[PDB]
Amino acid sequence: ALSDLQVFNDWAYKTMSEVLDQQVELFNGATRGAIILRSAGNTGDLSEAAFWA
Amino acid sequence: KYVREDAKKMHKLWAHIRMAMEGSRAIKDNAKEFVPHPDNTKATTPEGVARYKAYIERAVWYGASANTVDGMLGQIFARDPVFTGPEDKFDMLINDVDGSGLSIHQQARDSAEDALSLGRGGLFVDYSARPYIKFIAAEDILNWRERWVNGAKRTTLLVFREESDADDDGYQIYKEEVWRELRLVDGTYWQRTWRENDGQLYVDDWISPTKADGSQFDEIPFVIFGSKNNDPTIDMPPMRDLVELNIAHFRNSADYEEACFICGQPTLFLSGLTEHWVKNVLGGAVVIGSRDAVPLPVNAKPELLQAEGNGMVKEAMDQKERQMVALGAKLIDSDKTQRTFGEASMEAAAQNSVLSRVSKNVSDAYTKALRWAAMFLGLDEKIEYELNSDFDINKMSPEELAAVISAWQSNAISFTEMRWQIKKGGRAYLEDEDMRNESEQDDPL
Amino acid sequence: DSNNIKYVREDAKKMHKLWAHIRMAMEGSRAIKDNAKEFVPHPDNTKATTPEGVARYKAYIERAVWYGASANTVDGMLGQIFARDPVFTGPEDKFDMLINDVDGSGLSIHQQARDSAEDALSLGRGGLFVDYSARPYIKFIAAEDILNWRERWVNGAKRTTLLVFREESDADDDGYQIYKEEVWRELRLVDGTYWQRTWRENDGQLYVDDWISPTKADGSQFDEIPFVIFGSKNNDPTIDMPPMRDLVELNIAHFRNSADYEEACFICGQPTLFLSGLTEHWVKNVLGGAVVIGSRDAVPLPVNAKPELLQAEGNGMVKEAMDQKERQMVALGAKLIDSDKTQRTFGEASMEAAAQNSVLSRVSKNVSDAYTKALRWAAMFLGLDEKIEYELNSDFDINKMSPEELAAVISAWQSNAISFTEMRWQIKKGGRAYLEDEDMRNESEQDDPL
Amino acid sequence: IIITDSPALVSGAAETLRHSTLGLTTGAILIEQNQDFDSTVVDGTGKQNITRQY
Amino acid sequence: KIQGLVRPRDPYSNADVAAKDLRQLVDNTIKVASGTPPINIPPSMLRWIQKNP
Repeated sequence: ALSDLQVFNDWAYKTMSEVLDQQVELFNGATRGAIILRSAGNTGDLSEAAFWA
Repeated sequence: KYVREDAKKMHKLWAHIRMAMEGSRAIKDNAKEFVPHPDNTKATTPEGVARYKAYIERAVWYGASANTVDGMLGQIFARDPVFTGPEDKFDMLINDVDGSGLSIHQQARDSAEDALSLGRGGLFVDYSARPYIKFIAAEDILNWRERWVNGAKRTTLLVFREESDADDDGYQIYKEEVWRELRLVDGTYWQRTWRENDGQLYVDDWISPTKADGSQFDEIPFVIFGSKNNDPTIDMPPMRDLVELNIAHFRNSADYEEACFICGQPTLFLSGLTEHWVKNVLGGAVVIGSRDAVPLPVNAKPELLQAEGNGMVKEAMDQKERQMVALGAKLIDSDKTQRTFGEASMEAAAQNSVLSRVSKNVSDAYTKALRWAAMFLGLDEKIEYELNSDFDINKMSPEELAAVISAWQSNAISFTEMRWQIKKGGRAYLEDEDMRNESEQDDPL
Repeated sequence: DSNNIKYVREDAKKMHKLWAHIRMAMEGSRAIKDNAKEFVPHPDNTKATTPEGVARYKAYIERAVWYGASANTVDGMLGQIFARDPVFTGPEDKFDMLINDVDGSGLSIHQQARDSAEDALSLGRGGLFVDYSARPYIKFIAAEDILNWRERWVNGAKRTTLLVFREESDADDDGYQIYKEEVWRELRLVDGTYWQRTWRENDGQLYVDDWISPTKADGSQFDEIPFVIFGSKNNDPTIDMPPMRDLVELNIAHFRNSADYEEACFICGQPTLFLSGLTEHWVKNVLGGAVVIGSRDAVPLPVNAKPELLQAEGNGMVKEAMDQKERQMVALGAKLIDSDKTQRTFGEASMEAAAQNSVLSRVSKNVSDAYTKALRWAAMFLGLDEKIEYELNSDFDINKMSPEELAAVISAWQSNAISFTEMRWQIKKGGRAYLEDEDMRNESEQDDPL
Repeated sequence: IIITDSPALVSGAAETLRHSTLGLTTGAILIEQNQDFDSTVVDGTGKQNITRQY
Repeated sequence: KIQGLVRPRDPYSNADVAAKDLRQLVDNTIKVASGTPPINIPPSMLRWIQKNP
């Protein structure tokens, strides 16, 4: 993969941090909507919705 | 003997120049390579590394190289570079030279600083439809060839590193790379591109770009401009010895600051003192203010000792500051010294030698890039892009105005040339066409 | 048919050391410190045998300071000789391909002329080669690459019988893989005919070309070898001594003095207490191996103890030698460095300007003649007009022209004394115009719009 | 499958040979030359013929 | 890499949590030196059969 050992713009300038080894791109379209990643806050420690039976 | 040039070993020199340009921080986090440790025995020990940290932190970085480049750019880039040819047709090249809305003048300024700092750069005119005049850093160019075919110096191969960042759904920082691959077979231009996905090099087949009419291409659309000349060979950076002087001054300043911190404060040095007298009257506490006087035993000589000035360290520091000014690099101004007007007129040519060389080199490089862009779009070829070849420009004098108009009334200078004279002299801002449109009407009176 | 294609005439072998020294002086601190053994004498070779001796020498060299006034001199002279641009007299649309890409690599003739004049200023030797592939090209051959030549008197005429030069090249193999292949060209003149062989060594095998005579567009082959040796002195095959030698010597001496000065400043520069009239008993009584020297803390000493804070004084002999060497470098008249403290009376340098810009004038005329001859050779290759010229910037100490100068030039042009093209060239010289002569004539032919 | 007869890959002999194949990612093996190539031809005298040495 | 950068905190609780430190792993690029055994190329053997040295 990327090495960037050739040029050192700065010392360890974002060159590597072994950021992660597991595939984690599984959200929204990546999971075809199966695992939807959203951003909408709600209060308390729950979120209750009611629908008819 | 010795190898050609430096055997293309300007990598460390470019790194050092970039660190010097960055400022005091880059030099200070690089003190190990610049400032030698005073003692290696300490250097191994932990008290030694603490001592070296205290030694370097107290130092002062002068930072004259950045001022040198800033002054050179200011002298080169006054008003705006002149463009010759159809301005209406090339406006969509000038305004957004590479699709970002950045004007060609600002990219020219960036390339000029790259030429002045480490003496290397690169222009790459690619076709997306709209031609794009790229700018490639010195470290990105990582291969070039000089196979001469048909008895002519030709550049056949050139590969440069091309940088980009990916905006994936997650703001996760994704650094992916592209390697453009320029080749010249039988005097014909071919290219291939690589896309890298965290180490997934997807190679593309060799392709043959063509001009608007056709006929493909005869030479690679890539020019390597340097301070010396626009040649693929590595040209020496203009500020090599300048960085050496700055680094030497920095280490001398480190020594000077250690001296100032330690021995700069005077001390009593109560010689001929007996501990019995101390415990009798001094009591382990000496009051030195002018309200109180301290008594001493027989034949004791107090004496204030402080390191004085005009030492050899500050002598060397003043010598190196003089050396920088002596070099002639427009880095600092001296209020103390004065120079008669007209004496510097003779040496103005020599002082601005690197300025003129870089100006002409970058002007030729951008002219060639514009020719290639016009070839891609099938426009006119007689286009030029000349930077300001007249440095030290100032507000032109009223007698100089009289001379300029008197010269224009005679048929020795064009109207556009006269307007460029006035504009460069800081006496007008409106375009010549606009002034003509406004002044073609009857007089107000 | 021929002897070894590489054979260095002993003069070039002798001059190789000086050329390498001058080249490395142009290089800067890096080359000098990489090869310090040749310049900076070892303070004690008895140490140099030992490993701590080589460590001492490395530490004593890395602290040195390289002035490099020679690089600045070359730059200044080059800027003065190539302020503005050289002018070309003759057909321009016909010769435009020799102007834009003089060797087929998009390098304008002005840049190549600048580089050749730079080598003339530094090493005092160069060479232009004109060959035919189709279109002719003008090559540039460095001083080191011209490795042999020959002069014969045939019919009382000094003729260059042989001139072989090593033309450096590169191999673009299938991959991106660094190969460095060389091409040697032998130029011969037999029975008044120019003959040419290339030792191609492509693929690392025998591709030596035969007896071939490049021929003009009309024919008749050639009467003289199309290769010119331009130098600081004149256009001779014989060696012209470099104009940079004495400055390089002075910079090397200043470098060694700077190394000595830096060692002295690093060692003896810091002040030192030098406590005297002391005893170990008192030291362990009070000092305890740690002396506080801040202003807020005082330290006593026993009877007849005299502290003497010592440091190396200024204006030492080393600075005196370094200063005289810098002043000598300036005295030579070279534009290496300047001094704002000094002052010069205007109008006094007007008498010595001829003597100060000597080397500049000599290299200007030499390179101008070399490029004129090369352009004539190319014209004969393509059968164009022969009376063409390439006149470098002869006038030095260039400056923006005065309103008085502008008025005088315009007055001279209106009189039948100075030509219109001459006036336009002068105006361009002083930075008062940028458009071409024909362009301005076309634009200004029309009456004033008012 | 890039193919080369590298003795570093045969890793065996006779019937106890063990051929070895290695799959790589981009930049797996990085070989950096130092741009320091020196060729020297030194001559010697004293023999029946002049000798050279590359 | 910091092994644990995510932990199941309980906002209803206030308990001590251990600390972690940033390590520093070094990369390496060894230098390999190669050469050529001395090769005899006397000119006599080549000029004896009319070949350039």
